[PDB]
Amino acid sequence: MFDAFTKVVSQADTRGEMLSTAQIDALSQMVAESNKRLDVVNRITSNASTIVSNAARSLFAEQPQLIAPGGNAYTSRRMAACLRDMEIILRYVTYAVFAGDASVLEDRCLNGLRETYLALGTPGSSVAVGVGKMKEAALAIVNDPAGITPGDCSALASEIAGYFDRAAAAVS
Amino acid sequence: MFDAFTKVVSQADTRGEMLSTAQIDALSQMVAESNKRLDVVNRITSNASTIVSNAARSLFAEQPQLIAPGGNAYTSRRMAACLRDMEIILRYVTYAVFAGDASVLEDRCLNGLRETYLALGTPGSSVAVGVGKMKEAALAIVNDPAGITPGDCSALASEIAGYFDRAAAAVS
Amino acid sequence: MFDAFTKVVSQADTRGEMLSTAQIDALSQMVAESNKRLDVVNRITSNASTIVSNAARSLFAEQPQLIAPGGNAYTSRRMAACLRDMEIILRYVTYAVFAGDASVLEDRCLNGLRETYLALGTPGSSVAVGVGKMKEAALAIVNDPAGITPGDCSALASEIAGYFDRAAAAVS
Amino acid sequence: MFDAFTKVVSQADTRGEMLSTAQIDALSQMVAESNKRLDVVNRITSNASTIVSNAARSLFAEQPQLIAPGGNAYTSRRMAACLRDMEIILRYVTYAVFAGDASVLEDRCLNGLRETYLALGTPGSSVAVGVGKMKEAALAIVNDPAGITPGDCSALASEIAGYFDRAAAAVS
Amino acid sequence: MFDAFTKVVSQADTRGEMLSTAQIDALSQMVAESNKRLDVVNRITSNASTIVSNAARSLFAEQPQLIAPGGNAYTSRRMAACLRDMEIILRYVTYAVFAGDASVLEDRCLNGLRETYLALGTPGSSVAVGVGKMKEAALAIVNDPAGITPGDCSALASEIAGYFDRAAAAVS
Amino acid sequence: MFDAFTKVVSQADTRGEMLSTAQIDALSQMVAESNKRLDVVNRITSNASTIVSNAARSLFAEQPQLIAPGGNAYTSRRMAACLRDMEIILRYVTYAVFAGDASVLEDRCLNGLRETYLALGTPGSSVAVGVGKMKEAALAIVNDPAGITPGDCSALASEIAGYFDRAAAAVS
Amino acid sequence: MKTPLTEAVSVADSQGRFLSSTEIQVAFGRFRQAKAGLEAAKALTSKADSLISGAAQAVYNKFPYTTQMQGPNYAADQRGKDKCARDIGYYLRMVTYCLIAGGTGPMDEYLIAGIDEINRTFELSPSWYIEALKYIKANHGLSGDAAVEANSYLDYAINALS
Amino acid sequence: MKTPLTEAVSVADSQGRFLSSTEIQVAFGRFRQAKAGLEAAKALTSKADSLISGAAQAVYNKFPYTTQMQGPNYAADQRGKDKCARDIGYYLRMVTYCLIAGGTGPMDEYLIAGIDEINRTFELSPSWYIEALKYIKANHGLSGDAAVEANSYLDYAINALS
Amino acid sequence: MKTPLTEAVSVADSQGRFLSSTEIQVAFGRFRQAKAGLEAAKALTSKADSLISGAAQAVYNKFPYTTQMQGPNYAADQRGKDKCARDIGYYLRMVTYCLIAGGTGPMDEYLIAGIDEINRTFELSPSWYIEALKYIKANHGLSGDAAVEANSYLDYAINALS
Amino acid sequence: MKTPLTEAVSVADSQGRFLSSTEIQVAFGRFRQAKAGLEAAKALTSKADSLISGAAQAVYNKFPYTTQMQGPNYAADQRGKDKCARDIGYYLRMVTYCLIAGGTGPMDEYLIAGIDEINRTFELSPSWYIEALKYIKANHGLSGDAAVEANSYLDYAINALS
Amino acid sequence: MKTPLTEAVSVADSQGRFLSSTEIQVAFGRFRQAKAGLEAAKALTSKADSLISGAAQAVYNKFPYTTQMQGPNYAADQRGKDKCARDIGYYLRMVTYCLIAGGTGPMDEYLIAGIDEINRTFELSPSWYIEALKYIKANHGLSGDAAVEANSYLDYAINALS
Amino acid sequence: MKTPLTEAVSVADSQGRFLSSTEIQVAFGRFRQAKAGLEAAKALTSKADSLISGAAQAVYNKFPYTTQMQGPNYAADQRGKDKCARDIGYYLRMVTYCLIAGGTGPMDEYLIAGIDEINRTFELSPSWYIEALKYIKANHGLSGDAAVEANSYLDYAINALS
Ligand SMILES: *[C@@H](C)[C@H]1/C(=C/c2[nH]c(/C=C3N=C(/C=C4\NC(=O)C(CC)=C4C)C(C)=C\3CCC(=O)O)c(CCC(=O)O)c2C)NC(=O)[C@@H]1C
Repeated sequence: MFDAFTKVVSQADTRGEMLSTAQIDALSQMVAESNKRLDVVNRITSNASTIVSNAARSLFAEQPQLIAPGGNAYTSRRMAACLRDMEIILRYVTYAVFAGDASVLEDRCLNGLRETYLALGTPGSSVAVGVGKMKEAALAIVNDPAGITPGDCSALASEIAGYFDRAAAAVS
Repeated sequence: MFDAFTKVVSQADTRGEMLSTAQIDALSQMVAESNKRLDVVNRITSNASTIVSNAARSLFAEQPQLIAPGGNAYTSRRMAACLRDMEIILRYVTYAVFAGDASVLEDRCLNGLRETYLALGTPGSSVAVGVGKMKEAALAIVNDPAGITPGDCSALASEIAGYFDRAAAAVS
Repeated sequence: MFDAFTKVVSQADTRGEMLSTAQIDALSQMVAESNKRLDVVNRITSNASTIVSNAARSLFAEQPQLIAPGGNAYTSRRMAACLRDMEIILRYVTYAVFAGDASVLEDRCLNGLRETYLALGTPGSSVAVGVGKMKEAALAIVNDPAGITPGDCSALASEIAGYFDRAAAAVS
Repeated sequence: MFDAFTKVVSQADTRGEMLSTAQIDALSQMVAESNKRLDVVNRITSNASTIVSNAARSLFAEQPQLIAPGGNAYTSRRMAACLRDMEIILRYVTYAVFAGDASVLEDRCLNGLRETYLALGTPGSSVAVGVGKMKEAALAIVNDPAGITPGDCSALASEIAGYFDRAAAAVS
Repeated sequence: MFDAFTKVVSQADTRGEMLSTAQIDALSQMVAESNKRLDVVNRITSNASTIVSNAARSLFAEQPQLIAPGGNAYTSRRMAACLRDMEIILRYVTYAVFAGDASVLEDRCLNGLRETYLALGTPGSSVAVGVGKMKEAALAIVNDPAGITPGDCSALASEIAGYFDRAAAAVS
Repeated sequence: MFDAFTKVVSQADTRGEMLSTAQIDALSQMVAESNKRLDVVNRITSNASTIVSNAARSLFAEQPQLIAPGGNAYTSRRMAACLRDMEIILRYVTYAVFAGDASVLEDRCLNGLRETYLALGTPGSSVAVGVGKMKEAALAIVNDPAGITPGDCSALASEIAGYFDRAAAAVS
Repeated sequence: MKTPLTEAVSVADSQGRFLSSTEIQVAFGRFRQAKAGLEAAKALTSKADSLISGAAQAVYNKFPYTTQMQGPNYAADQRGKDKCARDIGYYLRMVTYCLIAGGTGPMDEYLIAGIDEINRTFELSPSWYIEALKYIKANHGLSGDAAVEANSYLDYAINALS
Repeated sequence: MKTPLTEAVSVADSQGRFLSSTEIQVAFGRFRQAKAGLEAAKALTSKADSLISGAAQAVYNKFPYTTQMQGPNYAADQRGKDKCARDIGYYLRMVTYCLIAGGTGPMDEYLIAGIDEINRTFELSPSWYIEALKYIKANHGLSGDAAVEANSYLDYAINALS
Repeated sequence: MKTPLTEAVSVADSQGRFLSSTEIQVAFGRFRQAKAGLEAAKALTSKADSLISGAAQAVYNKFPYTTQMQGPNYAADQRGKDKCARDIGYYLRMVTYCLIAGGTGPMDEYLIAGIDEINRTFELSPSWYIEALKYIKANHGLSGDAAVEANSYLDYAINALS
Repeated sequence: MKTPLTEAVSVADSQGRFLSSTEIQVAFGRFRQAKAGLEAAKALTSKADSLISGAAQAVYNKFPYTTQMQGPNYAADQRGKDKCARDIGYYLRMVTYCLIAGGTGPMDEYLIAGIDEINRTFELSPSWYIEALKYIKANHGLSGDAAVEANSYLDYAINALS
Repeated sequence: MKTPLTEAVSVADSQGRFLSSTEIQVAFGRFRQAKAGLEAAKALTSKADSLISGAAQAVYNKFPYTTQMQGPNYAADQRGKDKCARDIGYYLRMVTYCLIAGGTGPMDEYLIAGIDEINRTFELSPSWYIEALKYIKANHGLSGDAAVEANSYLDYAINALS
Repeated sequence: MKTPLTEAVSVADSQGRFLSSTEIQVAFGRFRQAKAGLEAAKALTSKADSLISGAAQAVYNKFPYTTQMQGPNYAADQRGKDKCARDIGYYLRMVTYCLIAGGTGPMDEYLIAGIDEINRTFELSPSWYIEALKYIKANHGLSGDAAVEANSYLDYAINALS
C-alpha cells in the first residue's frame, strides 16, 4: 500500500529521478491541512456503529426483498455478514482518508469484490445503495460545525466523497 | 449435505413457511419404513469386500487391456487405486441410502470426478461398468429373503439403484 | 525425474518388456565415457560464480535498458533476483548433465517459467540471452585442454549445449 | 474416555475373560433406568445458563474479595473466564452422567486443573464453593416432580452429586 | 510490556484508583524531557555497528581463549552467533530507553538468558564484560556535546547505564 | 552424526591440529578393510525380516507374561509396535556399521529411549533381551564362510557386536 | 446442520469408514423419536397464530416500556409491533423445523449463528425474546415426549440468549 | 472407542457444546438395542468352548496342509494347534465385547489395529481366520436382532481381513 | 496494551530491527498529545463524583423501569443502585487511564474484552451504559484537545457497545 | 525412483546446492558397479523363460494345494497357472530393471507400492512369491559382484513380503 | 514500505480495528516532522551534483588503488568512474526519498534489500560506499531537525553496510 | 556434516528404510576416492608452512595497500600479518579435512556458515582470500586425482566468497 508520500516517491523512482519542487509543494499543502484530515477520520470513526446501523436500516426499508425469507440478507448469519461488509468498507474508506491515498482501499478491499458478490448471488447494486447512504451520513458528520475550530473542509470532504464513490462503483 | 428431513426443511425456510400437513405425512411414511432402509445399509456394508473384489475381477476379465502393461490398471500402485475408487463409490452410495438423500454422494464423491479421470487418462466408461456391476450385486444382497422378516422393499430397492445410476452417469 | 538409466527402464515397462541387448549396449557406451561427464560437471560447478557473474556483466552491457531506472533488473532486490535466476538455471543444467537426462531441468525449472516471467513483466528474451551467454562460457571451460587427460568430449559438449538451448527456448 | 459399557469391557480384557452373568446383569438394570438418566441430563442442560449465573452471583455475594479491584475475578476478561470455567465444569459433569462413567470428566477436565490454577493464582477453594452451589441447584432441578412421570431417582441423584464432588475435590 | 505510562496505570488498576495529582505531575516532567530521550535512542542506534564491533574486537584481545581452537567464539558460526548476541542485547536496551521502562528488556531478552548460556557452555562473565564495553561506548556517544542543543542529560545517562547494568548482571 | 572420518576431523579441529601421519594411516587401514564392512551391511540388511521375526518369536517363548492378556505385547496394536521397535533398532545398528561410528545410533535411536519405555510401562529389560537375540543371529550371518572371498573379519564382528551391546545397555 | 442422521454420516466419513452398528443405532433413536416430533410439529403449526399473537401480548404486558419508548427498536407503533410478532414467528417456525429434523441444526443455521451481532447492532433485548419463548413453552399445550422435545428446543434458544 | 455413547460425547465435546436432543436420541437407540446385545453376549459366552473348537476344526478341514506343514506358523504340532484355538477364542471374545458396548470399538482397539503387520510377519493367512468367522456365523444359533447385530461384527472382522 | 510507545517498539521487535526515525516520530506525536491528555485526566478525576452520580440519575431518567422493576439486574433497591454507580465509575476510571496512556489499551484490557459475555450473562443492557457515557460526554466541561481526546475514548466505548 | 544418480541430484536440489565432490563420488560408485549390473541383467534376460517356469514349479511343489483347490486365487486350472507365471515374470523383469538402474526404484514404483492391498483383496499368499524368489536366487548361476547385487534385489523383495 | 502512515494503517488493519487516537498521534508526529524533512529534501536535491562528485573524489583519495588497478570492479578507467558516480547518486537519491516519506522504507525496498548479494557478486567493497556516505554527512550543510533526520538515514545505510 | 557416508545414511533414515545397494554404491565411490584424498591431505600437510607463507605473500603482492594502509583489518603491522597468516592457515586446514572426509562438510560447518557476517563486520575483503586460495591451487604440486579433488575444495571455497 502507498500513502500520499510514498506514492509519488514510487513514480519518481521509475523515472529514476528526484522529486521536483512542484511535487514537493503538493505534499506540503497536504501537510498544511493535516489537522482537518485527522478530524474527519476521528469524526467518522467515532460514529461508525451509527453510520452503519442507520444506513442498514434504511436499505432494508427501501429494499424489503433483501430481508424477506429467501433474500440474501435473510437469516442471522447472512444479516450479520451483510452488516459486517458495510463496516469493513467504511473502515477501509477511513484508512484511505488517513493515508491520503486510495491504494489500501482498492488493494485490500475493492479488489475482486464485484466478482465475489457475483459468485455469492449478493446484489451488488444493493451494496452500492448502502454505501451511498453511509457516504451521506459520514459527510454530514464531518461537516458539523459544533465543537470544532471553524474553517473550510470542502476539499477534504470532496476527497472523502471520492473514496465512498470508488467503493460503490466497484460493486456496481 | 442434507438428510431426508433437512432437505424438506431447507426448501420450506426459503419460502418462509412451515411444513404442510401433506409434507409432514410424507416424511411420516419414510419413518414407517425405516427398518427396511437400515437393513439394506447393513447388508450392503456387510458384503463390501465381496462386492468390490468380484466386480473388479469381472471388469478386468471383460476389459483385459486395462491390466496389460501400459494399461491404466497395470502396476501395483495403479491397481490398488482402482480398487480403492470402487470401494469409495460403494461407501458413498450407502451413505446416501442411510440419509435418504443423494447430496452426500453428489457433493463429496461425484463432484468433479469426471474431470479427474479425464486428467489422469482413466477411462470413465470402464468405471461405469464396474459401478453397474456393484449395483447388480448389491441389489441381490438387499432383496435376499433369507433370515429377515418378509415384506416389500421394492421402493427402497429402486431408490438404491438410483444412487448407483447417478454415480455411473457422473463418470461416463 | 529420470536419469539416463531409468528413462530407458521406463519406456520398457510400458511395453512390458525387458531391455534388448542393443539397449544395454548403448547404456554401456555411456558408462564408458562417464569420467568425461563427471569432469564436465566438476568443471562447470567449480567455475559457477565466474560463469554467472561474467554472463550478467555482459548481458547488462549489451542490454543497458535492463539496469536503467524502471528496468526489470533495476533496484538491488531485482538485481539480486536476476543473478539468482541465472545461478538456478545453471545449477539445473549441471544436474541434467550429471543425470544424463533433461527431465530434472524440465520438471523442476523450466515448467511454467514463461508465464511466471510474463506475469512479473520480466523480459523472457533477455533471460534467454543471459542463458546463451552462460552456454558459451560453460562449453569453453569444459573444453579447456589444460590439466586433463586428452580425449574427445565433442559428443558431451553437444549434450550440454542442448540443455542450455532447451532452457533458453523455454523462457523466450 | 469410557462409558458404562466399555469401562467394564476394558477391565475384562486385561484379565483375558468374557463378562460374567453378574457383570452383564448389573449393566442390565442400568439400561432399565436409562430413561431417568436421560431426563436428568436434559433437565440440567436445559437450565445451564440459570444454574451458572445464579451460582456465580451467589459466590460473588459471599466472597466479595473476588470481584474487588485486584481480585481474581476482577476486570471483564477475568470475570468472563470465571463464568466460562463454571459452565465448562457443568458441561463435563453432564457428559459423565450421560456416559455413566467419570473418565471424560477426569481425563479431559479435572486433570491438571489444580496446578494450572495454582500457577494462575486462582483460588481453588472458591472454585469448589461455586461448584458446590451449582450442585445444589442441579439436584433441585433433576428432582423436580412437576411435569414428569413420578418414580425414584435417588440413586441417580447420588451419582450426579458424586461427579460434582469429584470436581470440587480436584481443585479444592 | 509496559511503557512509563501503562506501567503506572496497571498498578493503579490493581488498586482500583485513579492516578493521584502528584503522580500525574511526575509523568509531566517526564514528558518535558522527552526530546533528550529520543536523541539518546537515535545516537545509540546510529552507531550500533561501531559499538558492537569495537566492543567485540576489544573483548577478544582481552580473552584470546574465546577465539582459539576449541574456544566458544571459534569457528564462523559461533563468532557470528556471538556478534549477533551483542547486537540483540544492545537493541533491547534501546527499546527500554525508548519506552521508559525495563519490562521489554527483562521479558523478551534477559528472561532465562543466564540459563541458556550455562547450557550452551557460553561463559556469561565474558558476555557481561562485553555488555560493559558496549555501555562505556554508548554513554560516550550519548554524552557527546557535538552537534546538539546543550543541556543536562545526566539523569538520562543514569537511566541508560542502569539498563546496561541489568543486562550484565542477568548473564553473570 | 559422524562417520569414521568426520569423527576424527572433529576431534582434530577442537585442537586446531591437522591430522597426524598416524591418524592418516589408521584411516587408511579402515579404507583397506572396507569391502568387508560393506559385505556385513549387505548380509544383515538382506536378512532383516527373519532376524527380527525369529528373535521376537524366541523372546515371547522365553517370556510368556509379555503376550498374555494384560501384557505389554498383548493386543495387535501393541504387538505390532513391539515388532516395529526391534526392526527400528536393527536398522540403526546397520547405519552405525556402515558409517563406522555409533553417533547415528546413540543420537537418533537410543537417546531418551529408556525414559520412553518407563513412561509407557514397557519393560526395557525385555527389549534388551530381544536385542541380544538379534545380535546372535546377525553375527552368525556375517561370519558365514560360504559364497565369499576368504579372510579374517574378526575385528569387524567385534565392532558390530559392540553396537548391539550399546543398544541393549541403553534400555536395560 | 446437526441432526442424528447427518452427524452420523459425518463422523463415519471423517474416519473413512463404512457405516456400522453404532450409526444404525443412531438412526433407530431418531426414527423412534420422530413419531413424537412430527406430531408436535403438526400441533404447533395449527396453533401458530394464537401462540405468536399471545406471546407478543405477554411480552408487551411484561415489558410495558416496549410500547411506550420511542425508537426503531421498540414497539411504540404498528411497524414495531409487526416486526416483533414477525420475530416471534421466526422462533416458532425454527422450533417446528427442529422437531421435524430431530436436532437443533435448523435453528443453529438460520437463527442462532449471528444473533449476537444482530441484537447488539439493533439494540434488541434478549430478555424480550426469552419472555416470549417462556410463554410458548407454557401454552403450546403439548404433552408426553412431544412436549419434552419441544421444550428442549425452546430452552435451547433461551440458553443461547442468556 | 467407537460406541454410540462415547462417540456422541466425543463429537459434542469436539464442538464445545452441551449435549442436546440429538445426542439423547443416540442414547435412546443404544438403549433400545442393548436389550438384544446383552442377551447375545450371554448366549455366545455359554457356547464359547464349542464355537471355538468347531471353528478351529472347520479351518483345518478347509486347509489340511495347516495341520501337516512344518513351520512355527502352522498347526502341525500341539503348540501350533493351541496358538490357533487361542487366536480364534480372541476373535470370539472381541465379538461379545462389541455386543456389550454396542459398537466395533473394542475389536478395533484390541484386535483390528495392527493385525496386518502381525499376519505378514508371522506368515499367518487371513483366509484361515475368515473361515473360522464364517463358521461362528453359521453356528451361534442366535435369533432376531441379537443375531443381526452379532453377525454385523463378524462380517466386519471378515471385511477387515479381505 | 494499545498505546503509541508500546506499539512502536512491538512492531520493530517483530521485524527484528532497531528503532528508526519512523518510531521516533510516533513518540513525538505521543509526547505532543500527552500534555492535553494528562490535564484532561486530572480534571475528570476531580469531577468524578458529580459525574458518576449525575450519569446514574440520567440513566434512571431515560429508563425509569430500571428502578421500579424487581430483579437482581435492576436498580430498584439500594443494592442495585450501588452496583450501577460502581459500574459507571469503572467506565470513567478507564477513560482517564486511556488519556494518561494515550491509547485505548487500558480500556481494551480491563473492560472491553469480555464485556459481551458479562452483559449477556447478567442481563445488563448496553443501552443503559451508552446513556451514561453520553451524559459524561456532555458534562465533563473540558475544552480544546483535552475534550477531543476525552470524547474519542467515550465514543470508543459506546461503539464497543453498539 | 531411488537410483544413485537421482538421489544424489535430489538431496542437492533439496539443499539448494550445486553438485559437489560428494555427489561425484556417488556417481563413481554407480558407474563402477554398472559393469557387473549390466552383465547380470543380460544373463538373467537370456535365462528368463527357464527361471520363470522353474520358479513356478518350485512354488507348486512347495504348496501342492495351489494346484488343487478350486477358486480364482489358485492355479488349479490353466488360467490360474498363466496368471502365476505372469506374476513371477513381473518380479524377474523388475529385478533386471533394478540391476540396470542400480537401485530398487523400479521395483518400489511398479511393484512394491500397493502389493499388500492386492494380495489381501485377491487373497494371494506372500509366501508363494517368497518361494519363487528363493528359487531364482539359487538358480541364476551368476557369480562375482553380479551375483551379490542381483541377490540383494531378490532379498529386498523377500523382505518387502515378510 | 516502512513509513509512519503506512505502518499505522497496517497494524490497525492486521488487528481488524478502526483507526484510534494511537494512530492519530502517529500522524501528528509524522506531520510535525514532515515540515523539516520536505525542506531538507529540497536542499539536498539542489546540491546533488556537487555532493556526488565530491563523495566520489573522497573515495578515490582514501582508496587510491581503485583508480589504478585493472579490473571491471574498479574505476581506473572512465567506465568505472561513471559507474561509481552513478552508484553514489543512487545512495543520495534514496536518502531524499526517505526524508519525503518520513522513514527508511524507500531505501529498504530499492537499495538495501539485496545489496549484499550485489557487492559480493561484483566484488564491490562496502568500505568504498561507507566513505562516500560519511562525506555526504559532513557536507550536506543541513541544520536543525533537517540535519538530524538526514543523518539518521545516512547512518542507517552505513550500519547496513557494516 | 556432508560426506558421502553420512548423507547416504541420512537419505535412508529420512525414508525410514534399511540401507540398500544404492547406499553401498555410494560407499564404494567414497572408498575408491579415499586413496587420493589421504595422499593429497598428507602432502598438503607437509607443505603447510611453505604454502601459508607463499599464499600470504601472494595476497600482499596483489593488494599492496593491505600492508600500507592503517586499520585493524589490514596487515601493515606484525599483528595484522599474523592474523592473515592464521586465517589462511585455517583455510588450508579445512581443505585437508575435506580431503580426509571426502566432502565439504568440515568446511561448511567450521568456516563457511557465518563467514559473510564476519567479513562484513571486521571489514575484510573476500577478494584477499580468493587470491590466497588461487595461489595454493597453483603451488600444491599434487598430480592426478589427488590434485583434481584438492582443487575442487579450493574452488568450492572460492565460489562461497564470490
Ligand atoms: C572433455 C570434457 C575433456 C576431457 C576429459 C577426460 N577426463 C578423463 C578422465 C578422468 N576424469 C576423472 C575425473 C575425476 N577424478 C577425480 O578424482 C575427480 C574429483 C572427485 C574427478 C571429477 C578421472 C578419474 C579420469 C580418469 C583418470 C585420468 O585422469 O585419465 C578422460 C580420459 C577417459 C576416461 O574415461 O578415463 C578424458 C578424455 N579430455 C579433454 O581433452 C577435454 C578437455
